[PDB]
Amino acid sequence: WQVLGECYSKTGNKVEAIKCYKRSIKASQTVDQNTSIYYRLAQLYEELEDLQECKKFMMKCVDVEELLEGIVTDETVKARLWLAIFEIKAGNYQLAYDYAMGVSSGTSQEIEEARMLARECRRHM
Amino acid sequence: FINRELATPYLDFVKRLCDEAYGYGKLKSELEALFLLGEISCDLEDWLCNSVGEKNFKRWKYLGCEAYQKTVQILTLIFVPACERIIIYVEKLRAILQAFSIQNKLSYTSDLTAVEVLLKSSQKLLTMTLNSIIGLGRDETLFEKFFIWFNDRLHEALDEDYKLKFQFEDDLYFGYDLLSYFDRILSKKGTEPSSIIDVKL
Amino acid sequence: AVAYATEKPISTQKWVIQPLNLISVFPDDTKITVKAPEDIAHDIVEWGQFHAGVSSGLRISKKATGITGSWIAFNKPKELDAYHGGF
Amino acid sequence: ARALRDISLFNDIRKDQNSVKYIPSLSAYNVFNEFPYYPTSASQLLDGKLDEFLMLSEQYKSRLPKIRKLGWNRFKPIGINKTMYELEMLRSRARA
Amino acid sequence: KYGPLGITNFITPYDLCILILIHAHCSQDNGISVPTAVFLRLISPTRPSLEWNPLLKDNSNLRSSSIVPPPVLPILDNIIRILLDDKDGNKIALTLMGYLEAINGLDSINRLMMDLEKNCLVNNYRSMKMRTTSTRRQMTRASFLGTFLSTCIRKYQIGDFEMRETIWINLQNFKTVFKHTPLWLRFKDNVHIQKVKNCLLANDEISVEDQQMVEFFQHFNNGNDADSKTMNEENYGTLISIQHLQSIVNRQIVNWLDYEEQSGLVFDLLDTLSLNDATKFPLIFILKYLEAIKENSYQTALDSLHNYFDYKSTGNSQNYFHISLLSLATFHSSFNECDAAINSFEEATRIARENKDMETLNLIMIWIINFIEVHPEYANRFYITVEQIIKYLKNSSDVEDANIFSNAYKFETLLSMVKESKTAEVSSSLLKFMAITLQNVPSQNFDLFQSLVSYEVKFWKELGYESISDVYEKFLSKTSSSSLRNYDSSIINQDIKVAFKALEEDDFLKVKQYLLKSESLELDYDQKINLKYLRVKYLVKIGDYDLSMRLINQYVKECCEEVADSNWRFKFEIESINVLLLSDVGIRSLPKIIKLIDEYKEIGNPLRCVILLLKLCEVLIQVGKSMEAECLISCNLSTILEFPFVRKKTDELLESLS
Amino acid sequence: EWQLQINITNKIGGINGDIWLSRDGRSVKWCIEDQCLRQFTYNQKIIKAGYIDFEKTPDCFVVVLSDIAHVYMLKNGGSTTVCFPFQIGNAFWYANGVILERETSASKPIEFDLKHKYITLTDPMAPFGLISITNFQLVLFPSDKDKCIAVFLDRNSKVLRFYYSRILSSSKDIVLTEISSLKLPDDIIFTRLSSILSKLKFLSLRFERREGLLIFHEPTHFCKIWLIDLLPDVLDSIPFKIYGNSPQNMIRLENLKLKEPSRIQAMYIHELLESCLILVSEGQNKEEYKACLYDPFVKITSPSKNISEELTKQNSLPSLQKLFPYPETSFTKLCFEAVKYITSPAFNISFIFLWQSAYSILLSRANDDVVGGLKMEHDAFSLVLSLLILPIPSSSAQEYQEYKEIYERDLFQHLKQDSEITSSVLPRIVIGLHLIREEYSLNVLCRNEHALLGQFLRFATAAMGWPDLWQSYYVPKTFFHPLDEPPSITKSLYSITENSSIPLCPFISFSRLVATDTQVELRITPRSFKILGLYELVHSPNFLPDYVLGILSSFKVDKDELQTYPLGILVPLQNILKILEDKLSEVRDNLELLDRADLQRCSAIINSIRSDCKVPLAKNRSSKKPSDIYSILSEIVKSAS
Repeated sequence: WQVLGECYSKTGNKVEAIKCYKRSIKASQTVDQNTSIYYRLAQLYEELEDLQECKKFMMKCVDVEELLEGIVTDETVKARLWLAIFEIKAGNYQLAYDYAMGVSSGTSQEIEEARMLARECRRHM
Repeated sequence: FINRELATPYLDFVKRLCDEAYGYGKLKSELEALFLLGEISCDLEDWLCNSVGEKNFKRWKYLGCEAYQKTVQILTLIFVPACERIIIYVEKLRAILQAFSIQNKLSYTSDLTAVEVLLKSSQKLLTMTLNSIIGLGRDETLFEKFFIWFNDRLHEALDEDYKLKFQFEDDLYFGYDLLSYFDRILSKKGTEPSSIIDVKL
Repeated sequence: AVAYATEKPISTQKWVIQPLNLISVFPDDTKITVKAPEDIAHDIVEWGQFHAGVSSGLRISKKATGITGSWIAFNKPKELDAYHGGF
Repeated sequence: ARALRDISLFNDIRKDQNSVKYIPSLSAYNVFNEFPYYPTSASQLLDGKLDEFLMLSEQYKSRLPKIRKLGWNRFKPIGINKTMYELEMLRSRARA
Repeated sequence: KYGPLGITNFITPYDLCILILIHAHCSQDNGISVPTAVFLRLISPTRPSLEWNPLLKDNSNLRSSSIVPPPVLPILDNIIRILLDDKDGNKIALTLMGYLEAINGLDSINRLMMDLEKNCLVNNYRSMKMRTTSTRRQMTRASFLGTFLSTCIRKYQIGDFEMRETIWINLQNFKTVFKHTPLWLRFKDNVHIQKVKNCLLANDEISVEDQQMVEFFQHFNNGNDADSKTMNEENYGTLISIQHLQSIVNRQIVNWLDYEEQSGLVFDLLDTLSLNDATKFPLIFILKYLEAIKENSYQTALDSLHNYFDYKSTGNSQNYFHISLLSLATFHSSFNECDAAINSFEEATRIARENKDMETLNLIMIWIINFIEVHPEYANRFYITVEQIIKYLKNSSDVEDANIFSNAYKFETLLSMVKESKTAEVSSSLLKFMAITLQNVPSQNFDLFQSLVSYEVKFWKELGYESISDVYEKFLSKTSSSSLRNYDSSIINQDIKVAFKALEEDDFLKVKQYLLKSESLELDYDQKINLKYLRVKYLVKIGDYDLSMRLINQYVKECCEEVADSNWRFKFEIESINVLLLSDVGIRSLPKIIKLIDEYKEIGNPLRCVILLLKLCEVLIQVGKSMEAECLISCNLSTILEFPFVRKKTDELLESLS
Repeated sequence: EWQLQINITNKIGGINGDIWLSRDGRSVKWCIEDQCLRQFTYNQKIIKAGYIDFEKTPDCFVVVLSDIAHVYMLKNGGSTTVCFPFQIGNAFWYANGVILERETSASKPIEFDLKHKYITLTDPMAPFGLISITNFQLVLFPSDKDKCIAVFLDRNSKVLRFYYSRILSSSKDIVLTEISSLKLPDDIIFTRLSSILSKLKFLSLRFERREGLLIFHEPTHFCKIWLIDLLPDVLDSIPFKIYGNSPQNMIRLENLKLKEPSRIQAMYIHELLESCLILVSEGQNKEEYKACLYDPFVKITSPSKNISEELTKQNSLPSLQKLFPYPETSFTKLCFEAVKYITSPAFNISFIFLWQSAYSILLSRANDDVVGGLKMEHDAFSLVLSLLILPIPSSSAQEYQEYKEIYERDLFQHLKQDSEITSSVLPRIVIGLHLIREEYSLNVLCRNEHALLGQFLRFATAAMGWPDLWQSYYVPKTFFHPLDEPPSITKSLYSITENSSIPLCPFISFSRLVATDTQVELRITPRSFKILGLYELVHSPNFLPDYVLGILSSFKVDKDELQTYPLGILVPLQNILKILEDKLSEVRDNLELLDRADLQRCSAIINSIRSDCKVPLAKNRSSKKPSDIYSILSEIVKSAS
């Protein structure tokens, strides 16, 4: 099912690819394996320009990191950075500050992006 | 023009080179034996070397190619534009006479069957010229396939070391086109000057 | 600067870059041809080739579509030189 | 495929106006040696398709003298410390 | 004559049949010379390679200038029927019959093979004239039969004993099949076999002792059925090489596309392949693909299409992925998918760039507008406008094009005709397309020649000269249609012309029932407008005009935005004039007609000018001012009789004026 | 041989297409009439063929195998395929999905499951859903979205269960609650599941808010109809659904009022006529079959006595469907709709019956005189109302002989015996038809049939003895008439106008005598309403030419509708727009009613930017010597290089 979603995504059929990934999620036996699908599924919603809808899937992909005793994987690093950026636009600086600190153990560009975001929200905190 | 300049000079060259030197009926049977088995008799090898030779072979190709490729040009660039223009004029010719048969309302009338006969006859021509142009199209295909093989036999008879460049394996029905050319060029109907096109008609 | 957004690409169509001519013609019409590197500094000629290539590349309009990563590779001269670098 | 030049008309005007890498197929790979078969000439490649009869003809032609060529080089009998390759070499020099 | 079918790289039993005849012809002891027509029908299919792309190219060179007989199946029943036809053919046929009875063993087969190589076949003609002491005819390698016999000889030394053993099992299986046929009963005994059989059976070196056990060795292997037969592996009934099978399938699909053939035998035999012959011979898959389209099967057609492009791509050393997409793109356009074909075609351009080969791009561009020609409504969706291609193809090159320019100018003529350009340019553009098409062979390029007639009959019909159109109409082919446009399009097109005739003959019941089919059919755009235009004319006849008027203006409005078709804009426009003036209110049309009069005066199309004159005259006579209408019609009476289809309206108006 | 299918698709009214099955369940052909469209072959047994929608507004044809379904998109897209948890016995279409029944038994042991055998799917991609039932093979389900009744029969009990199923979307997708039950006759004996369902036949009917279920059994000649009235208060009541209590008045079971109800061959639903009318086929001999029409809700039946022998087969259904006539033109359709809106359904359905009989007799009488067209239906319409208004002549009269075949018909006799309907309904029909004529007077393109109505209406006035004012209204120069003066748009229009000599006068439209909202009045006489509202707004003392563009936009006035007016109304408004062609340069929306392209193009450009849409570039129409052939050919070869 996941491969079908990639084929639909690469052929410009985003409307169909959403239902394809959703079917794949149910078939997965363990919640851990849904980390990769959640982040990609959220990007397609951003391509469909409904930012409110993609928030719910963004919550789940970040929350699997907590359920896995801090897995700290790559595809959740981009999740926290994107989630923190939107939260700045929402005006909730306190709710965005903890996201930057939790992702302070990623790649070289990942840490600096959250570090500068941390300083910005800290000043307005 | 084509009958005097394109058709007749090509056929006379064929007749003098084949009938006056070797003969028609014997040549057709021998060439098929050459095509199928490669049996070249002592007399036929003389025909290839002395009668045809290299000098007439290039002339044979040059005469033949202009006999077909120039013939199709005069049918398409001349006859078709002219026959369309005849049709447009007779149609305008018919319209003018019909109008004055009503506009004057003169008691005496001129019959239009003379125009109608010319209309169908000219229409018959345009259908008939297009059949020839398609027909000469097939002739060019049969023409070229004949000499590309005839080049191979001629030089082999004169070189005894010729390396055969063309291969029969290129085409699957190559034999049928090669044989069909013989019947068109060597037959009682072919002997007539109207072999290339039906000039009399 | 003379040609900013004049020519449009066809994507399928292959681009061409005119090589530097650098041959002078006098009113006496006794043509004299410059050759490198005896006549001029060697670096100058392909530096001019690089400048011409930049002009040729800039000639494409800004709003032109279909210029993806494959298109430049399709137009690669199979032998790297100053013209393609400018392009 | 007249190329616009085999037409006598346009050929006349032009004169006046003047004034492949190979990749193996599945059948090419054989079972005994992992080196795939490489065609010797483009004639064996029929319009990009490898002729199974033609490739199997060269294979038979190659293996045929190989049986005859067995005794050459390495093979050495007892009581003669020199192989038969240079038996014919010195034989060639004997008459010449 | 049916049996399991299998590809064989060895001497098929059919191959020996030619080898039998050529032995009789060369031996010259019996004085029987096989007719040249018999040979050219037997060896010629075996000659190697023809090739045939699935689509994107139709009968470019496969067509023969001279009509050829169908290739012969490898059954003794079919072979004999060729020779048997002649009054003296029984003597030729019995010679083949006698030899097949003489060769009773594997050693006998080797005797024929040994005989030809040592004596008959000759390396070159230079040794021919020195061999005047030969009592048998000799043959050169390069000859028609010489190159065949060399391959047949090569196919005999290429095999081990297991190869020679399969030859003799199958031949006796092949021979005994003919034994249980009515034809054998008619030739059960003719005494010419006994004479010719004893001619070669002589010098057997033994007749008393070994011949007693020679029969035993043969009989025990054969199925005497006295006891249980010796158990052996299943053996194929017929053996065919790849090349011979190619000739049979190529002839079958060409005959299917547009001396009697055996459709039942060929189709039945081809269905018994061992699934590995299909891999060595991918074209069996497309033979199902053509049949699947005939019955309009969607799922079945796609599976066979995909199968053909998986085996062919691997066999072809050249990259063929960029060709696979277009054929699937063509198939989607064949089923009126349209939009799905666009996405498939887009990936074809990208794959072509990766190959970095120029020759394939011209094929891609040619397929572009051909899809546009069928569906002009999609011209905006493409990444290249139609005018861009024509500018490229006109100055593409001066050599190695041949047919590109013939295609290029034909598309300019359509664009110019639709653009309602001055008839000066249209005639010149059509002259270019006509001149190049007829210069090369029009017979081989049957597709473009039909397109020329379709355009010219359309071009002269718009001018109003049916006399010219009639002559070219006799050359337009029916039911041939073209690729990438359905398969029942020909049936629909013939049905539309019937409906128009029914409308003229006031068969309102027939046209009404057809319009019901219109709303639920999948139709091409050109077919769409005609039925779209047919519905308007039918509604005018009935009398209801409120619906028609609301309907016609919608058509023309979308006939100027969706497709910039000017010719269909005019024909719809005059219908709006007719419905108005018929309702005793034609004055509203005066601004519209005059705008078209001076506009078409500059164009110069005489039909367009005259038809507007009649509508103008019809308007003037319903106002109460028939006096000047008579004066105007009298001056122009000379130039309006030249058009036949307006004569009926012209003549009817004359009696009204009286 | 190929077999046709009766009901395949839910298209809230019907769809033009046919489905053919082979002698075995292995081939499906979507032929239209005689052209074989998409054909699918399968190794397994085919259960059913679809073409249904899947709640996402698709148009997809679905075929269900034993355990695999194929969904081929026809309108747009490719093909999809789905699986199922277990084997499927049969498949039934319902609004936006399919209901699948499990395979009961196979081998001969007979064992089956009962806990859950029904699967609901909306679109192929989404996961399946489970049905819900609250206080048993599904013989029929309400495929049409409009109808909402499902019928359930359990084998051993031999009783029926009638539910009110409602569709739930975004797992429980469908819910059923029992209302009533029916006991099958003892003589009915059923024994291969589809064969058992084959003998019993069920059909779904609904008119307005009443719906009836038609239960038929040919071997035992059992035929009954269950009727229910969908009262919006009753259905929405919470106790009604969960508890299942139903008032006894709404439930009723009755037979058919036919002459020989025990001798019915088969019946079908009239696809052409959307109402409750049902085709009925009856036979008196092995070589002749008589067809008649009957309405379930209203007891009116149509005795037609149409003979059709070879048409009784299922494969000949469309011909039987096309046997009975309905007005297929565009003129009498509005007349019938006006009659429906102004007359009772009982009088309405009998009127179609009489008109169809009158259409048939005239077709037999008229021996293809010249053409046959709109005059055909108008003559039938004119005479039917004439016979209904003219007193029946004596049996010896010549007019009696020519129209005798309509005289003895039972419906006509009842339709003349009823004194109340002939007293008051007939003036309403005449007034309505006068208004349709008056509406036609505003469309200049259909003046022809406008005139024909005048002839009949003049005859109607002569029949009823109406005041001479009405009769003289048609000439250039015993029921009671409600209106003493004829209503006209034109007289009222001149009334509401500056410098109007005539005093103020209202149009007194029929929106009040129809006792229904203005929405139903709008779809009948749109031109009259548009013009009345138009000249009510422009003639205001505070009117400026700028608001006219907004007024026409709000009144759905386009270019085509503007050009169809019998002078008068057209002239000033066109001049008003001519004024707007000069001073309007600011792009003020709704530009399409003008003829200036640049303002429209700028508005389209601006509307795109606000939305973030067609920047149609103008092709330069450039325009001379024709030269000769050689110059052209030399030109192309020169440009070739």
